Amino acid sequence: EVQLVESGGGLLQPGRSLKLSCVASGFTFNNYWMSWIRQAPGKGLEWIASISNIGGTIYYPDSVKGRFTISRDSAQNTLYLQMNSLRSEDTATYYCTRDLRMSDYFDYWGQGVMVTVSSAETTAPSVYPLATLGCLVKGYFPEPVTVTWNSGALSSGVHTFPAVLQSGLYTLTSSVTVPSSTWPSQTVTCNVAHPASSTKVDKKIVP
Amino acid sequence: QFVLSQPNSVSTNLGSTVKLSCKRSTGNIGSNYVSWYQHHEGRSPTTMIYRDDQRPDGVPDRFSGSIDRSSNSALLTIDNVQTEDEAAYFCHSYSTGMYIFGGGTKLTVLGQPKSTPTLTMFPPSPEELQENKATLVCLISNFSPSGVTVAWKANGTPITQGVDTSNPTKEDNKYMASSFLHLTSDQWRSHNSFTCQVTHEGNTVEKSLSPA
Amino acid sequence: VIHGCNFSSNVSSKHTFTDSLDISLVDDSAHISCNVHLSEPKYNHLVGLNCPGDIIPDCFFQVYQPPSNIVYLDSQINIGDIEYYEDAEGDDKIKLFGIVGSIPKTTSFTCICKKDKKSAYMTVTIDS
Repeated sequence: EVQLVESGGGLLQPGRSLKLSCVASGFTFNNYWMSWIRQAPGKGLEWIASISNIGGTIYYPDSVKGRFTISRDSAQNTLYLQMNSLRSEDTATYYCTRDLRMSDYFDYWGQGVMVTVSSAETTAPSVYPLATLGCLVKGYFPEPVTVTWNSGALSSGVHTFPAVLQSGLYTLTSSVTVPSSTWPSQTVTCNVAHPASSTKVDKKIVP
Repeated sequence: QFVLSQPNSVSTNLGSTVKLSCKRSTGNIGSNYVSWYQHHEGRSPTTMIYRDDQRPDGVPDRFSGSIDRSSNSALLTIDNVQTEDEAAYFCHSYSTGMYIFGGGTKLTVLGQPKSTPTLTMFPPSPEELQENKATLVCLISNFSPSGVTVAWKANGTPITQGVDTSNPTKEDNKYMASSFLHLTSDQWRSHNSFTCQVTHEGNTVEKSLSPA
Repeated sequence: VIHGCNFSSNVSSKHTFTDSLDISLVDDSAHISCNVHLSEPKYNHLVGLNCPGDIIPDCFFQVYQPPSNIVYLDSQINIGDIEYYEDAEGDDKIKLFGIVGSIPKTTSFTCICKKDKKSAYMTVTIDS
């Protein structure tokens, strides 16, 4: 069947270049136009580059001309996208598409490669107590970071909220709803685990 | 060049007919081919309508493409909507050198009844105040659909600087979201009012916090 | 002079084709034909195409057989000294090929030019 396996992205500091690759299978490679589609978090689909059957026609919008360069290799049946001088506004998911020119639509879509551009540093989180009790994990990178109550004592009642970028750093909160006769009659502990820095922080909530 | 405008989100019940519009800025929409794509959260997009009305093999016959020249728009009609249709829908058109896409329409299928959010406020921690830093937490839960816009008010005035809000994700049975407000240690205790407003389905739910 | 077909509407151009048909004035979903026929013993001609939109396929290096499969010109015409040229005048795309010498067998090929929903293809036939 038709498959568009794409790879070659990840996390890197701004200014560095990156070349995405998309190997195509299941169809004659030098007989169909191909394109790259970008989707940023919350901005929707955005076309960035397009190449013809053997590179006879090249297309970019007036927003990334000169900075991006689409390429094609027949000996490897591969579609390449060289993104030089990566900026913070380039963090998005990229897909490679086989489109049909005579019908003006993308027939097949690729797998999807995430590209994240940030000057952020791999640093340990900061845990704070919130008095329903809460544990606030602020200023951490990278993901994931988990928050368990009493080292996994009770499963039902704990709700952990997703993270959000504040100043190029993730931040989340984990809450639990407790009855009246339990708190503050019982000691409550919060264990926050971050595997990247291998940091386990234990906190307590007392008013 | 032209711009394709699409509504942000539309809500329709199960087993009904929905029509998604796609208006063109400049030029007649009938002159260029229109395509419709379905993009699910965390997955690659799939082609739904390739020509103006033709659909490819694999798309159910309930999906249909049409062109309304009276309003210079493209309509995607879905009869007997199923739960699997909850995804984003994108309108595309090519015009000699540029592939213009639409804004995108988040289709939400109404299966569960309407629910209003429940807010949980959290003031800055004492250890953070010893650190001279203020972070206010606003937890929103038990709300459907995900159409929710949050805001923060300091003593009644809308404060925009230092607001970080995540997106609603599927937890429990309804959506769930969090919001955070940055504030200076001394600027927090200066004014004795900080409210977290949540606008969902017309209901503007509010909850306050005071340093007293 | 170019023994080809011109589908562009730009009145000012440094290229001069033997046949010009404005594609912007024809009906939608209609197809225009522009046949080219060469029948001389030895050729030293330049045959090309000026399309105001897109070209299918990447033409004159790979061509469309007279749905059908895409072949390559160097093997269809069977001569390894075919020269290729290109140019761009705004949105207009000019693709040309110069041919020198004889040809072992009469051959024919086709190239499509599409702008919006309008599409028109030109055919080239070289008799040995």
